[PDB]
Amino acid sequence: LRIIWGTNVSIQECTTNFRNFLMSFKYKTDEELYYIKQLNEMRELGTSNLNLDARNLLAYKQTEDLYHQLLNYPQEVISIMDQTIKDCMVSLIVDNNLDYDLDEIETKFYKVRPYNVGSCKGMRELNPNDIDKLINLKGLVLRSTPVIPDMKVAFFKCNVCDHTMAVEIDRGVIQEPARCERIDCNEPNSMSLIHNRCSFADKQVIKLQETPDFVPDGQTPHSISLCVYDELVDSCRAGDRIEVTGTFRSIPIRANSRQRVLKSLYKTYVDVVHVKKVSDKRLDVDTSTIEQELMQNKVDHNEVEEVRQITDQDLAKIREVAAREDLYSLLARSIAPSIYELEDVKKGILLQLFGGTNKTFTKGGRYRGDINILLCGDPSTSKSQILQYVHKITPRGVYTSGKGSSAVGLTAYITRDVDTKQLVLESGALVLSDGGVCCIDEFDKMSDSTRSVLHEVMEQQTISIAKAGIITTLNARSSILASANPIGSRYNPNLPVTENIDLPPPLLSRFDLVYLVLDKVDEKNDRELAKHLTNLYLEDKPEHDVLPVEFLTMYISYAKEHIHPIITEAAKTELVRAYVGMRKMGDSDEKRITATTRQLESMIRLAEAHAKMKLKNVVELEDVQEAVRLIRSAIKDYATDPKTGKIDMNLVQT
Amino acid sequence: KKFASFSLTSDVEERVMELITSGDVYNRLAKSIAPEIYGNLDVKKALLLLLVGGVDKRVGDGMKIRGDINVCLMGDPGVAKSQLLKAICKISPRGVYTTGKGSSGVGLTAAVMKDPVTDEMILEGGALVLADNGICCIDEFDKMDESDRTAIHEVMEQQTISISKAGINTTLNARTSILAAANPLYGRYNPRLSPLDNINLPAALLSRFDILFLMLDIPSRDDDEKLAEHVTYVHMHNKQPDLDFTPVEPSKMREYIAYAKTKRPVMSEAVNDYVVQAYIRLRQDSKREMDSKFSFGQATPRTLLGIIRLSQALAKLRLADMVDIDDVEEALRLVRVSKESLYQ
Ligand SMILES: Nc1ncnc2c1ncn2[C@@H]1O[C@H](COP(=O)(O)OP(=O)(O)O)[C@@H](O)[C@H]1O
Ligand SMILES: Nc1ncnc2c1ncn2[C@@H]1O[C@H](COP(=O)(O)OP(=O)(O)O)[C@@H](O)[C@H]1O
Ligand SMILES: [Mg+2]
Ligand SMILES: [Mg+2]
Ligand SMILES: [Zn+2]
Repeated sequence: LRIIWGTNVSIQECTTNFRNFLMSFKYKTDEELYYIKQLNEMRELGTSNLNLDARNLLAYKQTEDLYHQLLNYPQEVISIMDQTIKDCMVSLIVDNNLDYDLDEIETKFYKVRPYNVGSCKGMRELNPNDIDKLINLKGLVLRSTPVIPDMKVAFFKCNVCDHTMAVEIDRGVIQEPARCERIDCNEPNSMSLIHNRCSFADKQVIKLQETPDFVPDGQTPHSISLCVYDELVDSCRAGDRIEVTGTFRSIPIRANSRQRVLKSLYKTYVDVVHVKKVSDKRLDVDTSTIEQELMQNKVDHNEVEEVRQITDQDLAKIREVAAREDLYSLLARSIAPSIYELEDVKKGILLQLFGGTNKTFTKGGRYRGDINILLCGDPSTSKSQILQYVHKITPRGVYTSGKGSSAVGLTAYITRDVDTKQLVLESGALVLSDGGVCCIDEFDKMSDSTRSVLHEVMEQQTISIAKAGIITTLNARSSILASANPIGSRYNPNLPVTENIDLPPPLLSRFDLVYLVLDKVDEKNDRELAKHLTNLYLEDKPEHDVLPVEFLTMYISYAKEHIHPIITEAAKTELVRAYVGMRKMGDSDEKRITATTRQLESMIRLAEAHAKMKLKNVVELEDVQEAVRLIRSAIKDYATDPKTGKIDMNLVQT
Repeated sequence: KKFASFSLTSDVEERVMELITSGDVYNRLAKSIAPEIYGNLDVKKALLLLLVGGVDKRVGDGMKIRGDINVCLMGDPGVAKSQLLKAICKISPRGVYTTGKGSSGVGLTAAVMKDPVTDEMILEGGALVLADNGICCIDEFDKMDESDRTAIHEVMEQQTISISKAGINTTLNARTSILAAANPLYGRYNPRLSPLDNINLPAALLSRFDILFLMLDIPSRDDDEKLAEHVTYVHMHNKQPDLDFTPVEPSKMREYIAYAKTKRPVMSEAVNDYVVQAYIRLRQDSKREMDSKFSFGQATPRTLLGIIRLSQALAKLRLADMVDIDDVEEALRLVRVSKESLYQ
């Protein structure tokens, strides 16, 4: 009936349609009223924000137009939606006469957060006509400014009679009174602004490294600015992978701080309304690293969830899958189905993903269960696909190369902000990966200067800085997954291991597992691999007893969250016995990787990981035995001569 | 014209249909690449296949397999490698040409600078980013620095460049093909030394090429006559000497390649059986040669992937929806031709 100038929105039609959709819609559990229960749970718990999947609107017939209205005119539609939600809430509470205490709901505020806007084409592909629309983005957080106070109400005082006023901001402008509003006092221009008596809101700016799905020819990465307000501040940390929904904005900027002249070319940014921090293609963040942030989220009444929710049926399925007697082989085979065999490599990858148990001593002291692995072997094997897959499955991590890095580029640096024109501190690769896995390729090309900084990271999971202006110690709780190629052309089995890898022998002892990926010619294995690889081109799309990636991630995340194994004396005896065996066995030098205490630590970590898998809380003899077997098999001591340190190509099994 | 902007229409369709009707598309296109250079036919076929490319496959779970073909030429001085490099760079719509130490550091990859127009920071792409979805030609491949070699290594590996330095932590897109040229370590090739001792590059880097050609200069009173006749005729006039063959101009070649790039042939079962048998036989044979220290590199799964890519490229050039045995025949034929210079 009565539309709004500039738009086509009618308030009455929109509110009626939204109410009807709220009161009649089911997910077609799929036959029950979907949103009635969500509102009921909201009021039982007292939450104030409703997350609206905009895709749910395209299902109902009425709201096939409200979808486009929301995508085109978010400003009016969101306010209409909030008011309609409050009205529906009062109707629900009163129409059934539950409890006469309804003042709180009638006084508080509500809000709606769209979170499934359609697929976009990237920030840089937008045009001027797309300003003030609803869009979504993917990217990586880099920096965040401190909280900015943003005034909403100004407090004036009269300098002759103490009369005090209050003025509310109006589209970003304050109207200062030109005369005291008293009859006794009417002095003109006598009102002064007391800043400390004003009311301020919360504001912050985030720097985002966008990761669009489609990339044109010759396009390099860039950065974007995001504005978050009120309860969403401090909800993102550098290194987080996020999905964001917001409005596309523009604004002119002043040329200098003295004049009030503006520039014709505008500056673009995004106003955020919802942030998604979870996915079904990767593991959930390690909660042992965000202990205080969850508490702060609870204190701040922000409804962003860090970990995915679990249904009862999902937990039941998890238990049944964990109850079978082929669990280890099945889980290993699930990892990277497009990679053939490599049973022990995949077992090591799975154990690294699970991780060991973190001890935290009262009165100070920290042990961590991060597991480090080095991959050495013939150049043409599939040891970089592994790094790619592990990078894409993990929640945090950076994929670096040894020769294309630097000591400063991995730790921290200072840069001048192009907007504020001041100097700020940024993070390096190893701190951006805290709580995740850092993949290093061609580890043997890294300079000694560059390699120097890995010692502290792998020996205390921290880094120290002594630079101009900054002196502090940082957390580096990240796992290392490296790879190396042999000296020359191929791994020569007529020489010791230390004559094939271009690293100091002492360095090779700090890893938990070392793999020798050898390539042997056997017609059966060649036939198998060739058939496996040629089956992938039978049809234009992939179709390859394997669990789906979503269930695998859910299972591993649940196991990491909810199981914490502990070692027993039966395991202690075997641990000490095996360590003494390794130390004694092999006892004319630099022929083999000498055993050290790091090996005992590695056995502890691997046994804890094996116990943590399969939902056990106690480490036992089988766990330690499997850990020792895996450590021995990775370096394949079975085919090695204890005296000369050579390898027999006939005793090695594909 | 860019390939992505392709579109069928009466005008383009008539020219294309004429080209197919004339028959012998493969050799006719192959012989038109740098027609002022005598001989060098199989290298030209490999270059044409590098122009066309293979098929990119999305395997699922985020895994990725390239479809671009990398070719390396390495031979004695005065064999016209640079002419072929430059001609290929000129034919390609997004081609770039580089030579050794003239381009280094941020000349490759990208650097950080400030935009004059806008007040924001940006990255300017180097040689490897300017030729994205094109051909990157590298001359004097053996005289480069280690950092450039590592960058090329990664680009051939996974079509990306990772940088972690002061003020930059990002990953670039490098969907480009590599065409390199190199020289033996002592000038001319020395048949008294192992093949891996005649070159300065690591063996793995050489193994990372689909096709690796050896071009030696063995004097012969017969072929020298033909080469001299060709060159001196080319200098007397401005054209090539053959009259029974007409070369196709670059625009028509570009049009036909753009049309061919829209196809995506698929693997049947008999072709797969043939491929597995050939792979087994070749892999078994190569080990004995490499034990005698007479092989640039032992066969590995990358050889099988290169064979598959070349078969796909030939199928695409034929304008067919399926692959046949003859395509795999030609792929193996070329991969065998790659090394006659080492058996004379
Ligand atoms: N076991 C395997 N399973 C699947 N593909 C393989 C396997 N072994 C080799 N390949 C193929 O060979 C290539 C190996 O190269 P790549 O893994 O990049 O080398 P590296 O990782 O050793 O640097 C891949 O393209 C892959 O398709
Ligand atoms: N097969 C050939 N046909 C015609 N000209 C040739 C041939 N081989 C060499 N040349 C001539 O000799 C010169 C070789 O120089 P260049 O192109 O740099 O090759 P290279 O770098 O291999 O020496 C060129 O100018 C070219 O004209
Ligand atoms: Mg690789
Ligand atoms: Mg030259
Ligand atoms: Zn007053």
